[PDB]
Amino acid sequence: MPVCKNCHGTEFERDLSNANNDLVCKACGVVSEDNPIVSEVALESREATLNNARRKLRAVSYALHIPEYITDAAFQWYKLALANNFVQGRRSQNVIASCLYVACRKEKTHHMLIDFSSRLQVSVYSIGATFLKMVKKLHITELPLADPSLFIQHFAEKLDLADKKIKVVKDAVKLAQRMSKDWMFEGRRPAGIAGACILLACRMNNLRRTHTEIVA
Amino acid sequence: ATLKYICAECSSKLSLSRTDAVRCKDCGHRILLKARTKRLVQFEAR
Amino acid sequence: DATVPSGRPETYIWRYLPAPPVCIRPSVMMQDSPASNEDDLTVKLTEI
Amino acid sequence: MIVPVRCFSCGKVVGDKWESYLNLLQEDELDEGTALSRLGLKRYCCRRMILTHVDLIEKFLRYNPLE
Amino acid sequence: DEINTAQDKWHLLPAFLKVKGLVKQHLDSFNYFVDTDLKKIIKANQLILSDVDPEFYLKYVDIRVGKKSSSSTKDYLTPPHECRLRDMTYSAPIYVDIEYTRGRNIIMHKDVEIGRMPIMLRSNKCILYDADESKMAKLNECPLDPGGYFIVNGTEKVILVQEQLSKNRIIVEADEKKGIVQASVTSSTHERKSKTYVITKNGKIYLKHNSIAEEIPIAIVLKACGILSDLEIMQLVCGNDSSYQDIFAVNLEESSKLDIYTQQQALEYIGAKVKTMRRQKLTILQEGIEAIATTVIAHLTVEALDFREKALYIAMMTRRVVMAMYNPKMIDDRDYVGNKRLELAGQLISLLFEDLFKKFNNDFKLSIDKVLKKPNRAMEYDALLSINVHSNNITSGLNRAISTGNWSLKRFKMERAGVTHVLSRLSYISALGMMTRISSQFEKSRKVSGPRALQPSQFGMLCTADTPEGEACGLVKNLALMTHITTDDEEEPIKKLCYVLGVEDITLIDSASLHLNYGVYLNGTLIGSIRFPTKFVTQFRHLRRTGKVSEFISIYSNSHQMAVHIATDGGRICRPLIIVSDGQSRVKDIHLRKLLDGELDFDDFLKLGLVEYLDVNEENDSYIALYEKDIVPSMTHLEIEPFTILGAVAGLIPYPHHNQSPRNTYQCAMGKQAIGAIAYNQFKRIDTLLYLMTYPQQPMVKTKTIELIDYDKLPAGQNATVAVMSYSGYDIEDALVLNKSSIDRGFGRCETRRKTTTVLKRYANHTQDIIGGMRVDENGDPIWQHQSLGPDGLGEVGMKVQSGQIYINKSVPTNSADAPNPNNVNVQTQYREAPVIYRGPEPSHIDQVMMSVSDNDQALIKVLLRQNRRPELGDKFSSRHGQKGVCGIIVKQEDMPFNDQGIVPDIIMNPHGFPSRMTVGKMIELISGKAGVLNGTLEYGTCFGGSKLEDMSKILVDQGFNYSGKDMLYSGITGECLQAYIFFGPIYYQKLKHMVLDKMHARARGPRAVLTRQPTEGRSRDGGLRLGEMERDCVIAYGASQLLLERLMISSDAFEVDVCDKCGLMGYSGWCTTCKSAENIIKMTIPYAAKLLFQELLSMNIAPRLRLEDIFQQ
Ligand SMILES: [Zn+2]
Ligand SMILES: [Zn+2]
Ligand SMILES: [Zn+2]
Ligand SMILES: [Zn+2]
Repeated sequence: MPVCKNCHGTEFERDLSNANNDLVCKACGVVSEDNPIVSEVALESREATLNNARRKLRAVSYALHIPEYITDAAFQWYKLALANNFVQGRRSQNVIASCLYVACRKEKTHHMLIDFSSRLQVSVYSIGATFLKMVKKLHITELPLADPSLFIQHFAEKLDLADKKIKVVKDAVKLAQRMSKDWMFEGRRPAGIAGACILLACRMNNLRRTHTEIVA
Repeated sequence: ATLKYICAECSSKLSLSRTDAVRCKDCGHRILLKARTKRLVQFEAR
Repeated sequence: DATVPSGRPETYIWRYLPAPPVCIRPSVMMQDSPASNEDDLTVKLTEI
Repeated sequence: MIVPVRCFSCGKVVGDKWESYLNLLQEDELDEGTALSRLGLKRYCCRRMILTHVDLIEKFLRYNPLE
Repeated sequence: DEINTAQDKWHLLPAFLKVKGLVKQHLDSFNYFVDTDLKKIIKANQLILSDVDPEFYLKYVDIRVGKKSSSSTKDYLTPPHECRLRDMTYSAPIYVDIEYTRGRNIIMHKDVEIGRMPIMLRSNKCILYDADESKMAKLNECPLDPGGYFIVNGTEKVILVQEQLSKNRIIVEADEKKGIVQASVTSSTHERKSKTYVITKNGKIYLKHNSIAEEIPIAIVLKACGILSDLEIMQLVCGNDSSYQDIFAVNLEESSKLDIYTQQQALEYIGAKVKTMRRQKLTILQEGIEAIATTVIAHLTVEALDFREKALYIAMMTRRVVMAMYNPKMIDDRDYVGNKRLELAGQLISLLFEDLFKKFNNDFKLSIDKVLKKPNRAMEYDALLSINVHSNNITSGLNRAISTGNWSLKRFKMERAGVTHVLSRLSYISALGMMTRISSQFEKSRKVSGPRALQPSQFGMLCTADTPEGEACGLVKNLALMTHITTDDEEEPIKKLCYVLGVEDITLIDSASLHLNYGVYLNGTLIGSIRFPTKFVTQFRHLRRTGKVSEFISIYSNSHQMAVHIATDGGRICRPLIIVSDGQSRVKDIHLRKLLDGELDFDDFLKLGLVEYLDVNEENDSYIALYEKDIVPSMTHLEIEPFTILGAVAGLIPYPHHNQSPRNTYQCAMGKQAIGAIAYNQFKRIDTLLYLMTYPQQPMVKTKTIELIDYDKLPAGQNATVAVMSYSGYDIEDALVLNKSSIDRGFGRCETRRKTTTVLKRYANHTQDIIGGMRVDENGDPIWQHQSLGPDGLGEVGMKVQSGQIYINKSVPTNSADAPNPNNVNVQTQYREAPVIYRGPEPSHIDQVMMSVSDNDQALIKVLLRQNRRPELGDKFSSRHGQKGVCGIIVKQEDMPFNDQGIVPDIIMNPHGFPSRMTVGKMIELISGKAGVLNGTLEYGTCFGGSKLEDMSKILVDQGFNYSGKDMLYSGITGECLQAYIFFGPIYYQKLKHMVLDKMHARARGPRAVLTRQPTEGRSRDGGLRLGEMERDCVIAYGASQLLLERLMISSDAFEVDVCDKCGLMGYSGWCTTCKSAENIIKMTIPYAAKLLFQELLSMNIAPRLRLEDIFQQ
């Protein structure tokens, strides 16, 4: 940032060799600063509601074992979501719900909106309402594309079986890949084709599992 | 081989794509070391 | 002694409370991410 | 780790005889002191390292990459 | 081959230790916890119910860890060692089974996780548990690591055995002035509560219990305690005649001058003086106002329904104070172990648990209220998955405790800290060194010398050989080799049994007791005072040693004090040893062939009635002999071996019985710093700072204690052939002198291993911190400042890295903390590259790097660096015997003696150290060494035992070396016979931490702290050193002014303050700013600490105005 008071060069280097840590120019060798001083060691309606939303927010978070990380991104959406007063007269749940869901979509992770809902009374519809509604108000389009390759993973772990499934995974995905090019894939709950291909490769791996335990 | 690095339990040659996954392609086992560099190195024994 | 440099026994009780400099109460290193640690006097009187 | 290649005083090479030592003990069961003697170490500081020096490198090779 | 009755008892200690392990303290208490006390805690609170919707309940039933009822051990978990690399926390999940109330006809159940428990390596539930040498391989982990240490957050920590003062027990202390406080502090379950008692003044004595207001005459309480006969109080607490008559009646007076008759009002005097019930419940203001307190004041030890027990208990307590007022002494210090009870991790983690679980329930209630507040349809809702969202407070909160060491117990309102540690691996000895370490705590202030010294009662039940200097706020001890810390047992059965033997209930008792026999105290509570005490004892002890109520439940008679005690308490120290019936032991010498065959082992002698566990009390009542060689049929027991007394650390020292003990203390304070081989998984694990040695060797003379800790399979040290001579003149005090062409042949070479963790983390802007790199200007080669990487930008294996280079390239995003918006097109890509630089005095090498993912899915990179230090001048060595020294000149080869064989003494050591330190043990160890290497046999030595010296001669003298260790030598310099004999053989010199290349330090002018602007502290950060007022004074005596002004002024903070002569205050540049002038200011210099002292002061209201005058011309 600064310039040598003599050489008028802009290139500065802090020499760490001899435990000075001086800053110098590679040009004339004059020092900028020696002695490298270093450090060491109210009433708002908005504070209440906000920090309350980090409470309620963080609550539903580790319930789904999502990254605690993503919570902070979602929360600030909630921040911006309050800026338009979109968050006022609706059910607090449905609000923060979409507020988290839109985040975990933006990261392309595996949590499906159906799973997100069943924490509640809710119909996976009222949430479907609120989510699709904030799509309008806060202006967002491109980001949230869900894809099969993610769901099979989080599925695969809960599917018991054995280490074979990894192969099955490698098996199933290439399967699901062609089905997408088999042009049957659109217009479908991605979970459906997910568990579908899973059952497929599982049968192809000659292991016998029910239809129920799958949709579990 | 000459490629980049190795599993822990698989002990298998694994080359990784830039920001691909931290998993090992073969085993589901996660952690991975970095295999030896093919480049020369000099010691003086004494 | 009052030749009144101080001007009698009335300043003994606070009226205008002297805020200390920043170099006495340095804000701790900003560190990675927004909150830099407070440094005592920066919180007490800022509450006062 | 591995038997050193010379003692820490003499400088006679002990690196060799560790194999021939242990082999000479297991096959042909024979007592220590007599063993090392006809194994050819009269000076005792040359001798300790044969006698001393647990061999770890085996116990370190359980952990290799391939298993 | 008949086995000698003398030593054959040796074969015990292994068989003891073989099945029941060395470090079983931390295991059992744990394995007892998970298998039991969980099924208790929930059995305490199994029902949470709100106030609302009168039909609901939540009924716990079972708790399980890792077992959901699929297989016995959990079908899958994460292997601990691999769990150590990822910074994870080794965990097994909790499983609970529940009953709901949801909708019509449900009352259903499940198997559910409330969260995860950090179990302990080589516990019951661990994967490692019961796995032999094969799983050990496949799990990539050490066989010989004793375990019993947790692992959390990837670091590696231990709950340290915590001593605690005896709880629910009598104690009587006297003092100058005072008047001899008595105290009984009782606790279980709810309300840990103290009750003090003492005299206030002059024979007029009172109960202080902070639950009451101030005090009560003990006569009043004892009346209200439900013994109303008054003057029979005197007959009870006092005695028959002796002196005691008068001293107590003086007290009994002031009850007469006031009030009486507990039937109503005598109780009323108490509740009259109690504090309030805090509004509601006050309804009990009555004559039964205080009838609550008279059973629960402090004592939860008795309580019950009618009063007589607690009454007479408080009585018998009041006896012991007036006994003290009679004469000092005849009282109880708090020193000898029987009055102190250590306690393991078992009760700790539960106490912490039932809190966290308790908060879990209180709050899970309040979360089940929100749903049931506002009616929607008919409110049902599973009201069950909400445990997931509302959990962790059980888990993450638990990890916070176990890692940090802050335990906040709301239920006891009692907080303790410094209770865990990083387990320090500098040696295989330290591995079990931090393990099995007694941390005493409390100790009030330091100024009392009482809770310090080493009490003779400690014999064999605690290591006598270390009490190191990390004392500070606490004390540190170690167990013995043979100790079994008694757990909790039981009470009601031993009670009714005691009656079965014919003790008579207190209710039947004469109400004249003290004359007749002694009395029988369960846990310090009076029961029967049975007829014929000794026969009662021998009868009971006879039962314990065979039929029933085994291990603990010790018993001991008493004389001066008249009592017989049956103690059932848990958390207490016990030790093994053999009973001698009549003259000889119970072994009978054919029993040991019947033993070492392997069909017998240990914990079988209890059922055979041979050995049992005594207690510091019991053994104090008993009589023990050392050797079977000396017995008299007055005896009871003989120790199985004398050298069990020295601790696991202490057992190292050869021939300890020839030393003076402070040397062994410094040795137990050293050997755990001996660098060593650590564990077999050494190279695979990645640790913070881990030394290790190139060519370790078995110590030439072992000890029967070493072989049983497997210390020779992980030896720490070199075995160095070492003269004893004065050489050079670089020698003097403790300073060794090493040998070139030896040190270069692979003697005492070290390595060192460091880890640098760099966590990569994503930011809310959705921007990943990237490792890209390798600039490479000017035709196909990186800049030298860079180099050592390779294409990946991460560091690479095996390449020499040097000073200011970069072993991992890292760059953060620049906007990371900004406000994420749904607006971007092109550049998220502006990066601030802040790579971590290597800095150090030497080169080093990158051996192994690790890319992995943490538990929460965020990228993690860990590299570890190595360097092999040649044992440079200035490196602490030890003799393992207490000699602690630094090498002097490193001579070449040619120099120093040799003699006839040609051998060159490797280490050469100053003689003077031996006489003034007066340690001849080593000086025998040398003989034993040279004798060993000739016969080709490791030759033993041990505490009270070991190879008899006088035969050592015979082994040498025929083989040509002097009957005593001395031998001729030829000074390398001259080459003529050394005019005096010299004494040398093999000795085991272990090399220590405090390698010099770490510890040397220098500064020219370094950074300054923002606040004081005077140099920062210690190594690491940067240089600068301390001049203390203790030291600073020194230069005053010499009288130097100019050296100070150079020192505390010019060289530290040199500073120009601009002040104003008129109305003296500071100011910047030209202005005074209190008086705007730009005239009267004078520039002068002053320590920046002094200015900082002004702006400090003047902030606070006070004004160091500076009157000034010129130097020259008056
Ligand atoms: Zn310049
Ligand atoms: Zn793999
Ligand atoms: Zn030699
Ligand atoms: Zn002025």
